Amino acid sequence: SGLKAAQKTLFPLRSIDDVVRLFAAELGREEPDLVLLSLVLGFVEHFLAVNRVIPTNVPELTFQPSPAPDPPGGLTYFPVADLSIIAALYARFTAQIRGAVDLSLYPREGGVSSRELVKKVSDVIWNSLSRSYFKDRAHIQSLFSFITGTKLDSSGVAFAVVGACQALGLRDVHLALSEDHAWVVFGPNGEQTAEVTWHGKGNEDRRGQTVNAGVAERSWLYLKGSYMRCDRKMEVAFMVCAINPSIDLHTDSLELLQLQQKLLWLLYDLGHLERYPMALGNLADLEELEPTPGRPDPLTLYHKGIASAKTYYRDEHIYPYMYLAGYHCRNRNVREALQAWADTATVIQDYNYCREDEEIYKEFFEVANDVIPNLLKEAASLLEAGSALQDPECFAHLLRFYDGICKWEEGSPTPVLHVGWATFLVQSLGRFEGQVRQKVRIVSGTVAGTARGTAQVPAGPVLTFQSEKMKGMKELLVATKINSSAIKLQLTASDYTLSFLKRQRK
Repeated sequence: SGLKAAQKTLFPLRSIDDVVRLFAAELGREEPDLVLLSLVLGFVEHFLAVNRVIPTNVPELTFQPSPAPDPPGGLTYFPVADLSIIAALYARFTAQIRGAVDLSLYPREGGVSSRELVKKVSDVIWNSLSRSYFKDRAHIQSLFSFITGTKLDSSGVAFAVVGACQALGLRDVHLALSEDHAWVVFGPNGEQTAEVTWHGKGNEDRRGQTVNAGVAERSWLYLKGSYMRCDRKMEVAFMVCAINPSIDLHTDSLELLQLQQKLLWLLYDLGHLERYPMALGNLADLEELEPTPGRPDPLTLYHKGIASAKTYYRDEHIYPYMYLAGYHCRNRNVREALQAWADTATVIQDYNYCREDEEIYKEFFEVANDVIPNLLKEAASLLEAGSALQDPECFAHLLRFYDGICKWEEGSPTPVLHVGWATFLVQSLGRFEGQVRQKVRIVSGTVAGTARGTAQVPAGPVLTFQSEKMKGMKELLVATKINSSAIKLQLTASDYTLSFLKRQRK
């Protein structure tokens, strides 16, 4: 088809504000052009982060200078996204897709695409790209990468399928997002799902399949069915969060940061981040790096993220709580950090650890074994050298945190806790004096619910464990003497109920 005239006249883009304008315009439509926006984002990220050296051998390429930030001062050069280049890339991508699929062969009765169609488009992309199989590569998430070097990362593939479908007028094909995976949803009620990309290694054979098995097995990868079903607006939010300001391991592009930041505020003001917890979290991190005059504080944004997850996703997301806890950790608010992690543990306790949940495992491991120990160790110095370590609450949160992780392990095909965890649990316990640890009351319930007629409640922060392991050692944890050996042992390792339920009834 080509670019509409209203689209061609937004170019050239000479600044961060110009890019923001392109997005505003596109966000103003019923069907914002995902291909055009991704190409632009990839193009700009390429010269700002991937290869910053101004090519003097290339004339068509121009660079718009503007004042750098002060006090540093100087000049910063922005890569001018020329219409001739962007339109070329846009035509190339559109050509590949349109020529590859014959919409004549596909009868879409109603505004609904068939699974065969989606798999066809999926296949077109899959056979076009080339993976960086042996090497982790950054900046290959955009369609700019796809159409230029052919490279595409995991989630980049999923996005490309949706962009491709839109380029064919498949208005019902949307991106599905978990916290570490992406697929496609389509059809009536947008209730059909198709895997289009890979996760981990040796799992390419999953493409084409439905997502049910993943949802059913309760892996974190599929969020127990509470994953994100995007619309066009959220898909724009996705590609914006997908911007990677990293130039190297320890260096970031200021403009990519500012661009991402301004773009997320645009999306916020329009109400498109309402159902996007990680995006809210992303914005908070940026507001923490470079606060913007007049905008809500990070703490407020993180809480919006958790609110979104609770409202729209049955409070089944982990990261929103992880983000908050990270903030409190970075500012030495121990009680707050501990509480947020406790909350995080509470959400994960109802999942089942699978080999493809490695990403969220790493995070928990790092919290229990690195971040918490250091925080507790730090607090110990503030004590003896003249407090969290003297508050039964914080010790309860700690216990609740481990309880959830233990609960997570139950019913999981793969063991979670090992020697590496036990060592630090023991060390973390000790950091609390028996006097404090004993003020916490561990106990099971005796009576369910409360009566009324007024309200009658049947009978130190009382605590109740959900996991087998944590209550199996309720006594040890509270003793004045930490039985290091015992704890480390426990921390690692029938229609009865039905027929019983009858006996209570008959």
